[PDB]
Amino acid sequence: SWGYREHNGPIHWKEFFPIADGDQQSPIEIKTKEVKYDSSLRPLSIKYDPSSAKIISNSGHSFNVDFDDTENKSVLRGGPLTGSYRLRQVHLHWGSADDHGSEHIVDGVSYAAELHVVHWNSDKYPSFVEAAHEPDGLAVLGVFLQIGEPNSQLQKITDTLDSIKEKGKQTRFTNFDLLSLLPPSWDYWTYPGSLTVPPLLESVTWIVLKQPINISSQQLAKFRSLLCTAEGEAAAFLVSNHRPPQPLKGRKVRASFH
Ligand SMILES: CCCSc1c(F)c(F)c(S(N)(=O)=O)c(F)c1F
Repeated sequence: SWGYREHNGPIHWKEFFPIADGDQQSPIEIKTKEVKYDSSLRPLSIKYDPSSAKIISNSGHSFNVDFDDTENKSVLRGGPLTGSYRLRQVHLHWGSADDHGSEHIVDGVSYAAELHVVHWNSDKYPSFVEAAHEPDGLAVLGVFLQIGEPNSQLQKITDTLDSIKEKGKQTRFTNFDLLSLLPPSWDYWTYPGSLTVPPLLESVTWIVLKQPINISSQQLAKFRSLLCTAEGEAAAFLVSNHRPPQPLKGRKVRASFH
């Protein structure tokens, strides 16, 4: 099955998910001189209820914090979006060194990690599953992490990691103030793209925040101790789980700021 090791990692994904070589794949190199300022873009309109988070789990490919998406308590609107996108999922990508962990890369700068916040269009689709298959279905907010001061909200997550070391393990996790985790500036770039993991669907409006948030090197390194293997199977660690940048193929990357 797909992963990030030699035999199953990103260069091999196309073997099983041919859309891996499609025309709207993510992540991308963000080249600031090539981005177009677009005054029609709106500020982000962000509403995240800390009681929405319910469960943290090891998928084998990241941790996922799962939110109750029963109704519209936590929604992202504005930015480049038409309509309201409901909070589903948060997860993180990193690498084996603090030097190079993010998925989007900004004029050659890879950050230590990248947080993705996944939302779905409940104004047009009845469920996350239906939305994940359509071009306007998903919106993912990307937030870079750089090494700096320990992050008190991320410490809540690192504290759970011992309990979800094995693939498939979950534990209850709530009261996660996602809104306060975001950087002080919400200026962003946006472009049409895809999920960065299989099935790689071209369903995502990406919103990548320019300003990183910090994490300590100690906190970040606790993520690499997750296993990508389930209880009772040869142990292998999830030391790195970022996909390389993909060709832009004529897509417009827009900035909400100049
Ligand atoms: C139909 C499957 C969707 S679950 C999922 C996702 F929706 C993402 F956007 C991402 S991401 N990295 O594109 O934001 C992700 F990693 C996921 F696991």
